[PDB]
Amino acid sequence: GHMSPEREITLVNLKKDAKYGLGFQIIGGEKMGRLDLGIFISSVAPGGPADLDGCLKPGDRLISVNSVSLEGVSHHAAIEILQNAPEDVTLVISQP
Amino acid sequence: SPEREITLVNLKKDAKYGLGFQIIGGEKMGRLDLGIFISSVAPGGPADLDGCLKPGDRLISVNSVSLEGVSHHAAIEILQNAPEDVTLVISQP
Amino acid sequence: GHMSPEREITLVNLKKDAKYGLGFQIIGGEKMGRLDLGIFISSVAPGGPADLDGCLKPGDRLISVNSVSLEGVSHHAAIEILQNAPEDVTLVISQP
Amino acid sequence: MSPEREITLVNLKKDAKYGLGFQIIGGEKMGRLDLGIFISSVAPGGPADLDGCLKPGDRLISVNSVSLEGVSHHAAIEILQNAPEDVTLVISQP
Ligand SMILES: [Cl-]
Ligand SMILES: [Cl-]
Ligand SMILES: [Cl-]
Ligand SMILES: [Cl-]
Repeated sequence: GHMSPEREITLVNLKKDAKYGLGFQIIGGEKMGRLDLGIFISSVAPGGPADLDGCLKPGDRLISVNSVSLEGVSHHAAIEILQNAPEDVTLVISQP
Repeated sequence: SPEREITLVNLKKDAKYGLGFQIIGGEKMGRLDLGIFISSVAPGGPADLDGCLKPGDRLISVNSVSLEGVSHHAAIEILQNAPEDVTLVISQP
Repeated sequence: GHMSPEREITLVNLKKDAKYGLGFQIIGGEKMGRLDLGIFISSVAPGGPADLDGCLKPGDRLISVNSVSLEGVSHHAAIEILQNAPEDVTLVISQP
Repeated sequence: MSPEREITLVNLKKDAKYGLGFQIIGGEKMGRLDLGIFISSVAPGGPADLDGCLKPGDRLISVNSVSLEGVSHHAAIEILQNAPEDVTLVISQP
C-alpha cells in the first residue's frame, strides 16, 4: 500500500499566434543540475492561445516543449526553446 | 542539441514479462522530486519489443498519474497494479 | 536495436573538472546485500568529462571506481566514493 | 565489517594444455542483472595460476567485453570456450 500520488501529467496542444506567441510566461530555471525541472508557468495572457485552450495555469510545471525536455535547463535557455519552437506546440506539464 | 527528450510509450503487459522492465530509485521523495529510473529491460518483453524504453530512462507518469513525489516502493505498486494497457511518459538522454 | 541477452563491460577513463567533477550523477537504493550492485548512472552533463568522453550513459551500471568495488555499497557511500576519488579516475561499468 | 571489495582486470592467454587454467561454478536461473558466476578452482601451472591473481571464490564479472550479468553457468562455460586466445577477465575479490 502507499500514499496516493497527488499530481497528474497533461499534454497541452497550442498554436503560436503572431500577436501572442503561445500566450504565457515562465519563471525559474535549474539550480540542481541536469535532471532539475525548475520551470513553472508564471502568467497566462488573457485572450491568448494558452488562455483560450483553458488548461495551462499559473503555477503549473513545464516539463517539455514538444519533445524538448526542460530538465537541467536555465531560465535563459528555456526562453530560447519556447521562442524557437514551431507554430504547433505540445506542452507536457504537470499539474496539482 | 544538448537537451534531453520527452517521449510517450504505449505498452501492453505480457503474461511472462509484465511490462518488461525494472525500476530503481530512493524512498525519500520531495513533493516535486522525480526519482524513478529504468534499470533493465527484459529481452522479449513488451518494453523491449516496443523499442523505445531503455535502461537509464526516467519515468514521469503512468497513465497520466505523475510520479512526482512518489517513492520507489509506491512506484512498484503503481506499475504492478496498473491495467494491461499503459501509457508512459518518460524522459531520455 | 533491441536489448541484447548479453550485456557489455566497459572501462572509462575520466579526469575530474573543477566545476563539473566527473560530469555525471548516480542513483540507487540505500539497502544493499554484500554482493549487490545497485548503483546506476542517472544523468550525464553536457560538456562535462563523461559527456566529452562519449562512453558513459545514463542507465549504465557502476561497478568500480579506481578498483574500488561498488558491491554492497549504498547510494550515500557511492556518492562518497566518487567524491573521494582522485582527479584521474578509471571506471568499470556495465552497459545494455 | 569487511572493507570494500576490489575489482581487477586479469589478462590471460589460453594455453594448449590448460586452456585458461580455471573452473567456474554457478546456478542456471539468473535474473537479468545477476552476477552468479564464481571461480571454483585454479590449475597449478596454468595461465590463471601463473598470473597469480585469480583465486577460488573470486567473482567473474566479464570475459573480454562480454558481461556475465544474467548468464547461466552453462552459458558462461560456452562464453569462456568461445573466447579468443587473448582474454581479459574482470573479477571482484575480497
Ligand atoms: Cl538491461
Ligand atoms: Cl550530470
Ligand atoms: Cl542526461
Ligand atoms: Cl567472497
